[PDB]
Amino acid sequence: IFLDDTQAVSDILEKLVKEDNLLMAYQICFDLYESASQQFLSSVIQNLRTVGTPLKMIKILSGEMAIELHLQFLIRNNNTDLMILKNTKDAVRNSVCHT
Amino acid sequence: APAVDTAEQVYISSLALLKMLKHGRAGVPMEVMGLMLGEFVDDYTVRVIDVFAMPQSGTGVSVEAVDPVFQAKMLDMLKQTGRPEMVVGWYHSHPGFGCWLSGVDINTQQSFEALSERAVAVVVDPIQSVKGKVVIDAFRLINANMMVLGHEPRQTTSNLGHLNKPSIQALIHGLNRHYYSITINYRKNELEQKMLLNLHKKSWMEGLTLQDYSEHCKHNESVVKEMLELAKNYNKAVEEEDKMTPEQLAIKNVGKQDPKRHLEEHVDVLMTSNIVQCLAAMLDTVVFK
Amino acid sequence: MVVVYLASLIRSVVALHNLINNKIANRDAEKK
Repeated sequence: IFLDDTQAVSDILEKLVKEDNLLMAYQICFDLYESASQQFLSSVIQNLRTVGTPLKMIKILSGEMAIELHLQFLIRNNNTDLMILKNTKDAVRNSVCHT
Repeated sequence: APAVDTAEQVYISSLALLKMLKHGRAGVPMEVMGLMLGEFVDDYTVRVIDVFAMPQSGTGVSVEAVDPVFQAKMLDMLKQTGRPEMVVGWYHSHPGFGCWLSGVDINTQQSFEALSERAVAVVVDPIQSVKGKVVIDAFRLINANMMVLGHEPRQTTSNLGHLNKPSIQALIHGLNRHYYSITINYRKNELEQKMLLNLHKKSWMEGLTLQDYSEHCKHNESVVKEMLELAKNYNKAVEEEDKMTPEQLAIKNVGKQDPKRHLEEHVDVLMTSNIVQCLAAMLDTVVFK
Repeated sequence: MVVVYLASLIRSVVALHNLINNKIANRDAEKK
């Protein structure tokens, strides 16, 4: 992530796949997603397919998979309340408060 | 489906504010009014480029005083000058109470609202302004129609929000019957600041201008005479100052506040005038020669 | 200057005292 050279990243995953340490290749991709810029993660995807690094890496870097992962923490231990919505109609005037 | 029709925060330029302060100040105790000309762009900015006063009211800010005829007459002239601008709103002064409209004034305000929704009403208090941004609020008219729609919260939205303060009777009464309050913020450019400053030719020249040598000697002697008075209090204060806080010690062993401070201010003013004049004198003599 | 220094000397006694109080508290604990 500091270097921000897409060519460097593609090379680490390639070597771990060839060794048949797929797991290792996989970890760097989820770790990379959190910190890195999105533009930077997008460039990797194009380069990985071509080397022939497995398809698995591609999903997590996309950022489609990551949302679902967060959902289980939020959904399980989810607080909600209707009451605030109602407080704004009845109590105060609605425009400033409403937003 | 809904529209906008909100009161946006009013950007008042440096010249327009000065024209409002000047209009009011001459104008009071008599209630007076005049128009605001500007351009409104976006849906957030109204810039008040200029103002002028369209004939000043008598008793009240009367509905007689609002004149489409004068407004029309002035507006066509502007076109010929090659500055066509539109009436952004209007301003009035009340000396009665800070940030308050009169009863007559709310009716007068309605004629401007019909013309443009972005018509604003500025209350200027020259009596109670000694910073000149103070006790000026931008306001908007509350009709029976406006209150039923709920236009009043709608105004706070799109800016930083502003409620008035001066007087208790004027805030409760004003809020219900007269108006809703909204914000004024100020933009004045660097050129406006440069003209604001009043660069002045003699102002800098004085710095060099040499004062009499006898006058410095005379002053030196006068200044010493103030320190002498302070010196009796100062001898007593200094004997014991063996705990903490110099000011307490000084009062305790006689000498109101700080005898040291008084002494120091007295030399500083004399030192300042003598020091600059000596710097200036040596420089001028050599330069001119 | 002289006034702040006379006070500064008094501050010194409290400030020294703090480092010694800690010592005395550490020792009461290790000795039981």
